[PDB]
Amino acid sequence: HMCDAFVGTWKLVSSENFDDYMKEVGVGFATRKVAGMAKPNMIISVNGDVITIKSESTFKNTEISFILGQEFDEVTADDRKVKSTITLDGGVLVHVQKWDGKSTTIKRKREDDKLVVECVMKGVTSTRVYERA
Ligand SMILES: C=CC[C@]1(C(C)C)C(=O)NC(=O)N(Cc2ccc(OC)cc2)C1=O
Repeated sequence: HMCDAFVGTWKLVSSENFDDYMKEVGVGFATRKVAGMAKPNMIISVNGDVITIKSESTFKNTEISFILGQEFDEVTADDRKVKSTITLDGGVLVHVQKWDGKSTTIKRKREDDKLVVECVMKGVTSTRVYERA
């Protein structure tokens, strides 16, 4: 019953400062424009110890499967090759991505009927709000 309140199919309903987050990450102009238009669905499931997070959009479809605390390699939607570790910290999924001596952290938390995604690169935060599909 690890992550029960996260499981399901979620749709993006609002975003703030995502262009600036992507700039801070190093995403180029054309990818920022197309990625910024997307309205992804996030599909989260659990089977034993394995959590799967899929994102489906008109930009890119991605999927990661992982065990909490256990590093894995990830190719991100913007085509970075990163090493990722996801943990549960006080009920928040905390996803750290490392590449090229850089780091970004993505936090996913349940707040009311929303799943709130906070993405941080250095001093820049973007907040993306999802609702059940
Ligand atoms: C539904 C997924 C969740 C999440 C979130 C940002 C981590 C999101 O809400 N929206 C997305 O587009 N992506 C994809 C993404 C990630 C990084 C990019 O450039 C740095 C560009 C596009 C995601 O991975």
